[PDB]
Amino acid sequence: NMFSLQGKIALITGASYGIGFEIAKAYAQAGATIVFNDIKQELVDKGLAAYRELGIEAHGYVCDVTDEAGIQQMVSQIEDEVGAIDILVNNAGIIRRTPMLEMAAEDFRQVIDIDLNAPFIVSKAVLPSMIAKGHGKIINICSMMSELGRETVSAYAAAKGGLKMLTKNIASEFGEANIQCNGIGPGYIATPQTAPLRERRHPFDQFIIAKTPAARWGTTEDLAGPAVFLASDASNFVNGHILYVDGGILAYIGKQP
Amino acid sequence: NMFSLQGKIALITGASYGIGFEIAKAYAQAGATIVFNDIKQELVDKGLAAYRELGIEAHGYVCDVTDEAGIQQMVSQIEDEVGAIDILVNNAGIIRRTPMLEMAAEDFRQVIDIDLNAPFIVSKAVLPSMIAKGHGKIINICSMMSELGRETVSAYAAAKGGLKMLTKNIASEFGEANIQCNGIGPGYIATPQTAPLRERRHPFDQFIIAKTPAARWGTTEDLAGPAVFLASDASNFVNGHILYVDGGILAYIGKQP
Amino acid sequence: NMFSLQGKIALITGASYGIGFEIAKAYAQAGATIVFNDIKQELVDKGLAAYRELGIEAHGYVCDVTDEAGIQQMVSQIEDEVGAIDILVNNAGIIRRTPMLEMAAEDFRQVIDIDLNAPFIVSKAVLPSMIAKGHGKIINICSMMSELGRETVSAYAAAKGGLKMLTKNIASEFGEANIQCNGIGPGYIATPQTAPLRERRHPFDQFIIAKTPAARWGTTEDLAGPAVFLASDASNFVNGHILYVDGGILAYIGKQP
Amino acid sequence: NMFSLQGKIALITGASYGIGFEIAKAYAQAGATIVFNDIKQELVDKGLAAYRELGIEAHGYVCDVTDEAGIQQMVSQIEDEVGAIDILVNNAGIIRRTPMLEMAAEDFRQVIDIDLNAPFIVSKAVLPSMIAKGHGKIINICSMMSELGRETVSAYAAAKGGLKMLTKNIASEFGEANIQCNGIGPGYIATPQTAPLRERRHPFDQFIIAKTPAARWGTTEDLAGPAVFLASDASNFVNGHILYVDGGILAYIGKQP
Repeated sequence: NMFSLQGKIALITGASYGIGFEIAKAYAQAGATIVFNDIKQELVDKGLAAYRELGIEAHGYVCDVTDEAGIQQMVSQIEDEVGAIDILVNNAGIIRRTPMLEMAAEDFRQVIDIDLNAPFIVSKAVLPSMIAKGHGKIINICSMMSELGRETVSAYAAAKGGLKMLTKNIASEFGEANIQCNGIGPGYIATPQTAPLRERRHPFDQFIIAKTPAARWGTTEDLAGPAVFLASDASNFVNGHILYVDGGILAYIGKQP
Repeated sequence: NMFSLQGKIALITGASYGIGFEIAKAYAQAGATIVFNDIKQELVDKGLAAYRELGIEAHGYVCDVTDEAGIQQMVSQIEDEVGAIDILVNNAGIIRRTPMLEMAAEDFRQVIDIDLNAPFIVSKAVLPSMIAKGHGKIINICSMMSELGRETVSAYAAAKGGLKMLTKNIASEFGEANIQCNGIGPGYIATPQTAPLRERRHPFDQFIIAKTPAARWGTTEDLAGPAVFLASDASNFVNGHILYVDGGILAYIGKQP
Repeated sequence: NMFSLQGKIALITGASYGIGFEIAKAYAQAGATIVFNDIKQELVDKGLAAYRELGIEAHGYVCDVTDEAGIQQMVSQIEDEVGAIDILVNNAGIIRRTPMLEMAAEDFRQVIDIDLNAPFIVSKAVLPSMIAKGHGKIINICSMMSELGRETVSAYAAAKGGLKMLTKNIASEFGEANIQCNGIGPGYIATPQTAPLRERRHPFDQFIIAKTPAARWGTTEDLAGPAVFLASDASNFVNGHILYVDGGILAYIGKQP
Repeated sequence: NMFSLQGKIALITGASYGIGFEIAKAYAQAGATIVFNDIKQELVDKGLAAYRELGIEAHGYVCDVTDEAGIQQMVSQIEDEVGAIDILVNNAGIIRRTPMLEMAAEDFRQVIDIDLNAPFIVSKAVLPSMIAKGHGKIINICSMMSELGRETVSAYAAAKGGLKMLTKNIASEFGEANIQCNGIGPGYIATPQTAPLRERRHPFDQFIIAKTPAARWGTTEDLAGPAVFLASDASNFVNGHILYVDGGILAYIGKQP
């Protein structure tokens, strides 16, 4: 009922694989029509194949999220071919891990441009049709780094701190037009790329368990409920809110000896 | 599916009427078995009648939430008659509006005892069985006053600020036993008791609209999705988190002239 | 100049020893007249002797901070003997470390009463004269536990979370009368009572260093500047603010392997 | 004593006029040697003249804060001519007020580049010498918009939200080298540019008073104490902290009718 996404169209940026692709799966299972983009045709093609393998009829487009003219054209095409976008998930992103004193300004700027400026560009592009149709959701994928810092991730933390405030600002500016803009802030989600950090007692695995009241890594399934919730009519009075999905990390001082 | 409360038993304290009764309705619609208490039989009886009128078979008990011995006995009885409690919503509360310099220490203490100490008492009472059965949810009804102050509500703000940290602490301490403890923080919810403040352009109504990006008062239905979400298996990696349901108030500096 | 406390009278509750006594030293060095209380004459007497040994002419009174009638009488006596109180530091407190399921409600309530209700009582008692004289400062000693939870400190975290909101509320309610109410939130301060936790590489010492960007325990001298700052005319537009003095703990995700 | 800046060199970016120039005045009065930059010689020249008129011997350089190569050269020159920089205040900034749907991506990007990327560039440039000499302060001028959103200031809020996390990250990454990186977050500071908004009862003036417990606009003098505090040895264990100087705005739900 209120948690259903039946009839709704969702654009999840960068959802050819990874967390975005998993959110798309959940959205599809909730009844949503799936639209996504990536920066090259090869990724879009492989993504579409992967969606087909799961029985999901997705719609994939090649576009750089930092390219405003391109994104505007993409949204127009989506409107022609699928329909007006009800839900935007700004998921596309990069991370760099570089000691700040060693990080080239060009690289800092790139992280900011993809992770902060691009969500503005894509939000701006989808908003007119959301406003016109009378309801819209914009969900920004934030981070623990929207709240806490760490050596080597200065650009990423700056971007994610910014993305948190862009969320609150979009909520503020467009709330009156029945737009709800919120964040999802994943904790440590176990993915194949970090499998060596969990090989059997691993120091890093221990660090994560000790930081986490839930005493485990998160999963992509852990993000499905929170993501569908924020995309659904069940959260229509949740606005400008960052929903952290972290097993309690941000609530806990940590497991001490 | 993941948002279903089928088979789950929920204790909502003070749910003979008001916001708690509305949360119970939503929980019942989601499949939950409803249990509640209030401080006198007259309220419990009327509450049960109201639940019956809606086709809800609730279970009502007379207990003061500040009475630990009583609450322990109540929980034991609920276990006998209904089953082990899967979900606790600490909803029972009072508000006093008194200028701080005019507030008797006894009255400040009463607000704290009902709104802060009692949620500890009831949480403590339900936790052993949640831990033993392998999953539990504790949802504390917080407030805008968990974050922001106002003249005349010093005791209430102190209590709700405390309740926010009790939430984070329970999450921290019991997370490893698969307990998720979270908060719901309603904004301004329109109820019959504040109907005169919305009579037609009303100054107070204008103050609320100007503070709120959504440009409206909240409803009890606005709380149903957030409450079911936090009670459900869909939020199993959300822990120690206060979910504000306020149309964006806490995100917004306000509508200026 | 603006950081001077010359001519100002400061009441620091519980300052017969410990962090409060160290704050009093700093205040004395900044020019303040020192007033304090404790619950028994023996502590007040020893405190006064310790102040005299440092060349500080303090004024000590026997009063339980939870005893409103007593505190009202104490404040009246201070006004007679020293002058109207310009600065209140709510420092008196207890900590209990008890697993929540093992904590008697009486003990939870005691922590709340001393650490949360009493700062209200003492604030209420000093405010009329601050308002009448045209300026006042109230500084509440908060904690990392005003933000983060941990196993065994549920009552303390609830109290300190509450104290943070009492701070914001007093700021809100009395700001217009030129009262500034703010918090100081110490991190891990090294004191003789925790000397065994730093004996030489100690696991706990390592846990603290790893949590702290500054890579050290805090000192009481670390709190002197922040405390004098908030007591001084240099912070007259800082209000409702918790100033954390923690070497960066609350800003940092932690040192990972 | 601990609040003194005697012997210390402070770079305040953009301090040819405005809030930065006022912070520089306070720093000079506290004993600091003043260094500043601006983007054109005309501003640097006029700034230096204004400093001379007050008896302050400042050192002015022409540099764009977004120009990394230029900033690196400027810092090297400052080291030659004045000495190693002890304190950096990232003050240079712009604000644009544009409805988000009407804001060109180039303009959004410019706000981000000056207000977020540039503080990274300048921080990076001063850090090696701070680390080598054994102590440094970096103070980032944040905003109410580091926490709250408003229509028309999406780029500015995104930048200031980012700047808050850059602060916490620098604190995290460089804390161990005795760098303290903190924020100052001014509220509504009355400046000549907003004089029409205070002409006599003005609607906007009323909006500000109603939002502010202190019941007044802030002044630049209100920022002097907080700024000197964070630049001084009195705040050596304050790190990763945003010090809001707002008369209580962020603590208060607002004055209701």
